[PDB]
Amino acid sequence: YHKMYRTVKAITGRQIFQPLHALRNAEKVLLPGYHPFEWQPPLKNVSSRTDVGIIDGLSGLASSVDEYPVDTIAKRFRYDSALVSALMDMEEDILEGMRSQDLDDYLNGPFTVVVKESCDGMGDVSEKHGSGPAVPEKAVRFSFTVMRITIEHGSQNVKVFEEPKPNSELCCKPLCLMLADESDHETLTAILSPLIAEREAMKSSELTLEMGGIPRTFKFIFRGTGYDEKLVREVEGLEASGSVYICTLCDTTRLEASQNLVFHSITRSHAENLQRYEVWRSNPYHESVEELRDRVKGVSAKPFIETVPSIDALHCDIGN
Amino acid sequence: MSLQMVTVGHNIALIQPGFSLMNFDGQVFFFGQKGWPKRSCPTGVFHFDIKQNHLKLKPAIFSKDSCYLPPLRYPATCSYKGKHQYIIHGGKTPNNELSDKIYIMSVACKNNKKVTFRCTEKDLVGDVPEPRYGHSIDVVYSRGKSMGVLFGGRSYMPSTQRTTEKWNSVADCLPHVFLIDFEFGCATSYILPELQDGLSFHVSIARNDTVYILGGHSLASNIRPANLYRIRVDLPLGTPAVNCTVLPGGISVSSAILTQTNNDEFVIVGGYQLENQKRMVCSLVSLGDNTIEISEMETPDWTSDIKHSKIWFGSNMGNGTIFLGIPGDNKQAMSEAFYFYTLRCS
Ligand SMILES: [Zn+2]
Repeated sequence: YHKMYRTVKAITGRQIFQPLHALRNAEKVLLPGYHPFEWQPPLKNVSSRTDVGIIDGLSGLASSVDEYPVDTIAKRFRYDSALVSALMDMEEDILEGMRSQDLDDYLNGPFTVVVKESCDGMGDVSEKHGSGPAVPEKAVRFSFTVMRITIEHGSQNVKVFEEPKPNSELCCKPLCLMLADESDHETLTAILSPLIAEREAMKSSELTLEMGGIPRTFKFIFRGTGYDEKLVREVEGLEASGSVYICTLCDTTRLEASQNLVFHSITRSHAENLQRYEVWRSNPYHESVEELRDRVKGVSAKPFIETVPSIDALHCDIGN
Repeated sequence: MSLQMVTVGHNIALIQPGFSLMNFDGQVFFFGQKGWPKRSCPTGVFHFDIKQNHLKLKPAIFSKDSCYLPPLRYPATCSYKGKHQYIIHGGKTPNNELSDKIYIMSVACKNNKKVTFRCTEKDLVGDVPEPRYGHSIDVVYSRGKSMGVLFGGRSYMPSTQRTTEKWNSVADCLPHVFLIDFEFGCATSYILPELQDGLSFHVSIARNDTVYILGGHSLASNIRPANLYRIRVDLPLGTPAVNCTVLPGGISVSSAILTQTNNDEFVIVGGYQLENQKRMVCSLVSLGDNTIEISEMETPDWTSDIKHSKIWFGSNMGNGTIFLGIPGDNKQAMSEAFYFYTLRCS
């Protein structure tokens, strides 16, 4: 780019492109950790320093020899700062959206923002032309997407912004990257747990920002739907695949699923799953193993991530 | 004093650094698997059995009245001969939380060479210790009455001193010892003037009047304190008496393993002396009525596969046999990432 800039600057005489330091300032205005903001609740267990960028994903782990070994490399953003920078990015669009929906350019909040939540591993990333097989080298991202923004006036709410392509590649902003296996359980939860803590601290807070020359206030709502099947059976605490328990919503066995076809409901939730795991720990009625296995409906591990599951049409008609 | 290479069963991945080897009548069981329990084993404890230097991890089930428990990755444990059973408490969850519950493993029944267990847990009243790992628990007797003596390891920051970017950083706990009755769950912290800072992965010996400490790593100044400790306990009719003395002759070691070879006669395998170099030489110890004296062995030969590596781990199987492992070499790129050796001391 420096070559192209200097060659066109020489051949035209005019400086049509820009040099590199201006490019660095133009990218420093768009990273996380630049604009100021505050929160109306003071956000417990969160450092309120407001100019942090790429931080180490391990949150200060314990990489000494005398500790449990972990050789993964994880880099992350703080959650609030990335959310702030995403809102400051979509500032002009939300301005013209609320103009187009027949309202004023001056309007205080609260804007309520509904956010897609996702995670996925990307398999192999190694490039070895020879030297035998080098390394399998599995890695995984953790990302989010602003799905919709809404606002009320008095009692009448209005969808002020909707996104046209939800699952596309150009709207999946990443929080954290780590070079680790998807099923390597303890490293995965050990890196992902502080972002969960930041999310649950953020759930009951109020953001205040200064986008359109005037302050705005924000609440938030998170939908953990962007997971795949093997991962949602792994990180919620269910059996992997070989159980009699196949439904991630209803507790219908494989026996009853062939028998009863449609007459079920949705009966799985997070707090009851925590309670079921506590039942599995305590074993209050001193029963045998199999009756616990059918009493808890496949609950084996401690749940630690809230997740509302869904499907996609490809799996539907391919099963058909 | 004899290295033996071991061949392995099919389920290698259930092993992990920071395991638990338990022993009952010479029969040895594995605890502390990797991940979470599966459909194959609903508990996580296995018949750790070896023939012709060949191991097989084959499952073990519980009783009806047992209590279920997750695998714990760095707990403390001790023998309880009062019948016979084990006392385990502390540890780290698979999801990297720290519990503070005291589980009791008792053998429920054993019939036709198939054995079951009777796991119960016990909580405490009063001066409870904070949840931790790398700590040490020992049982000691006096006047025929038994009492469990504890010494802390390390933990997280408390809830006020914890933030996002430092959510996983650790710190040594306060240097207190706890006196734990198992008839009621009475717990009492004690403040000792000779003791200075925290300590982690120290080696703990207890013989019937006085518990001995050795080695370990102090996070507070990132050194290994090279001073041992001799902790005298007395339990009279009234309040119990705790006493500590400082003796010379401590060896600067961390994360070693103890083993009973003969009666009142124990031995020490090599752990770590610096965090850049592995500690190669291994040591003995010998106890009398009140004396304590270290000793060094005839530096038993390793493979070069050990001598070219970086780290290890391990524990003991009880009967004078150290079982330990080693991460493989991923440079050759044809490894199962773990090899294992058994070190008979005899
Ligand atoms: Zn269903």
